Amino acid sequence: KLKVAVLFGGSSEERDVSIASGAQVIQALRSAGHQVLAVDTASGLLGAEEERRLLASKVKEVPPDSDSLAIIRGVDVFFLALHGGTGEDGTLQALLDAGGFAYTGSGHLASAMAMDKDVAKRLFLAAGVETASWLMAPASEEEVREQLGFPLVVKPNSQGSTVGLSIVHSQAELQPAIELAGRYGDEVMLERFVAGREVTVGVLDDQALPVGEILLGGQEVFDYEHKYQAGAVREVFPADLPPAIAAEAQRLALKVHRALKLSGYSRTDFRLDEQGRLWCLEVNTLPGMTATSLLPQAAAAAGIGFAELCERICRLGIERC
Amino acid sequence: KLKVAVLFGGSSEERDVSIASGAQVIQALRSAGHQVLAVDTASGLLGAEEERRLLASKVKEVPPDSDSLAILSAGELAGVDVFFLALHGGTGEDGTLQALLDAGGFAYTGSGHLASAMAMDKDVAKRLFLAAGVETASWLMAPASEEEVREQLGFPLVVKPNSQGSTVGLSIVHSQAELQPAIELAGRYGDEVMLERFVAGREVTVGVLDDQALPVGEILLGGQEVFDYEHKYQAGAVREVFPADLPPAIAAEAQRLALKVHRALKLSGYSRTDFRLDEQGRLWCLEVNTLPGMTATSLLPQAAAAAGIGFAELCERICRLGIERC
Ligand SMILES: Nc1ncnc2c1ncn2[C@@H]1O[C@H](COP(=O)(O)OP(=O)(O)OP(=O)(O)O)[C@@H](O)[C@H]1O
Ligand SMILES: Nc1ncnc2c1ncn2[C@@H]1O[C@H](COP(=O)(O)OP(=O)(O)OP(=O)(O)O)[C@@H](O)[C@H]1O
Ligand SMILES: [Mg+2]
Ligand SMILES: [Mg+2]
Ligand SMILES: [Mg+2]
Ligand SMILES: [Mg+2]
Repeated sequence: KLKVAVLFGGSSEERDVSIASGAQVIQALRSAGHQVLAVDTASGLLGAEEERRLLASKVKEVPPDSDSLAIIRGVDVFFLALHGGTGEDGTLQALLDAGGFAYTGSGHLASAMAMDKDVAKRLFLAAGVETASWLMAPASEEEVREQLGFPLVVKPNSQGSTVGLSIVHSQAELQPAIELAGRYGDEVMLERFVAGREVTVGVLDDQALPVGEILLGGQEVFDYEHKYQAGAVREVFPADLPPAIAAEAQRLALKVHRALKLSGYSRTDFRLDEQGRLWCLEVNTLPGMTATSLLPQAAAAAGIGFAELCERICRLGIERC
Repeated sequence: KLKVAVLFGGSSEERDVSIASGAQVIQALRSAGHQVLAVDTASGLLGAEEERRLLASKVKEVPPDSDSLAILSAGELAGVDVFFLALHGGTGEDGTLQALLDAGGFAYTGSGHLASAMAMDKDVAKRLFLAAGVETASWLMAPASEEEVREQLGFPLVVKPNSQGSTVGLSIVHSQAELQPAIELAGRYGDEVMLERFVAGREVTVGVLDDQALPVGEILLGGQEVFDYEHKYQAGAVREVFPADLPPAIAAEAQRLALKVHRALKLSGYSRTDFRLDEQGRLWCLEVNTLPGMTATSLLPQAAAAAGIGFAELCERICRLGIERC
């Protein structure tokens, strides 16, 4: 049995998602007989009552934002149940490196690269993984019409949970979308919109897990509400895909994981067009672990229960560090 | 005037180079009237006496041995406007220290966490070079089989650590039998090892200061295959010519490519990009350095001087670019 500190919370716009991931991981690791310290990185160690309260606090319909978030802003292994910001972009990983601490997920370079959607997409192309055309703001509206056209997606280069993201259907929607994305980070991506199906591939310990599909119905994007509200969307693992397409999504996800030098586990997101082509959006080094999240379902479809998933992640981190 | 803490020394194999860079920066910023604190990151804050002692230490012909290397906000540092990072290699240059400073809310010089980590990873940097339209020699990462090496790289080839500086750990391999000993050597100096095609020809370098290229420099190697630790840091060991005696279109192309590299890796403040110019006139980008040497024999200060920028002014400008970024 291990002594695990589960770090969660943080000060990114994914703080509420992180609280929920942390609460599931804490409960699972305790159920497997480990000693677990619950650490909200915004405040410190929690006692049993505060910790029972956080296990009951479900993600809300909008992310923490504006003034509310501004106000907030012997262990064998640190389980990083953070998402976004310094917890995911390599900053915390470097700090733990410097202190000689073992932790879960990817190292500091890998985490920084995966968080920079632009850089990651250059690396996807270098690894033979197809990805949609993109520009970084500022781009003249002339350059946008010339290279991407509409519809397109505007998104922060380094968010999660669909924070700051808009579909832009015409020139008049473009500036407001860029302004919105710029409230959530310093770089902003404009990316060709890929119509089609929403697919995702988890990786654990350099093996692909069963592909999952998110059934969006009429929605163009998979948004914060549908990601985290129980029952909001049907998510199917293994996805109802032709075997060759599912195999190709798994092959591509492992190529991405290796190209970015990731460790432990990851989750890669794709859009699948009606012509059968997969377009890689991004990869996540600290994917969500909430009760609605995608990676636990991929693991369960592989025959890996949630406590075992958490334990295996811990051991992979110890082995790496 | 600024209050600057110059961080130097460290624990990488480039420690002696960093002591010399830090001594240069300290004296230059003092000439310009700033208040300068000298911090050896391996020990702590230095006094006037040990400044003279430690800082006068000269780079030797060989780097420190493994055994010797294995051997902020506090008091005086209150009110520091910027940390001038006079470190080279290791955690000082690979993004680790930059992330620590980010977490503490401190301003510092050079590039940020991601940019520094990428530029240090020679492999990743070269993938980005190609993505930006910057030519770079073919490479494999160890292990590579005899067939892979023979088919894709050929001999001679270069073996080097993926993340060193100062030509530490690097060998020219002339035949298959030399390959394993070179990989083992490079693996004493980091975790990944690159096998890169050898580019015969001339040795060229381009400094960048805040999104402008500086005059190109050439290092005249004589018969030597590579520019090594001894010849980098012993005064007058090689001639270094700024501006280089190159056809102007070749020098202009080297500057264009260096700026593309600097922008592609999201660097800030300054950098120095190294190229080999092959015998057919084509430039091959080796790497970019986010914390290039600043010693009295170093390349970046000479490129700045050729641009009309004295060393104290260069150091001040770097401080202000770091403060602006942070
Ligand atoms: N180019 C695109 N084409 C179509 N849909 C897109 C595109 N980019 C993003 N989306 C939609 O927006 C959602 C979020 O985008 P993306 O995965 O890039 O960002 P994220 O906020 O980092 O996601 P996560 O919550 O997985 O961290 C996607 O799941 C998809 O529904
Ligand atoms: N592929 C190559 N072909 C020819 N010479 C090479 C090649 N790679 C490296 N060299 C030689 O080795 C030297 C050091 O290589 P490189 O610049 O890649 O490493 P470094 O140790 O990071 O250097 P620096 O001291 O600039 O940090 C070069 O200046 C060059 O003389
Ligand atoms: Mg994401
Ligand atoms: Mg996603
Ligand atoms: Mg170098
Ligand atoms: Mg070099």
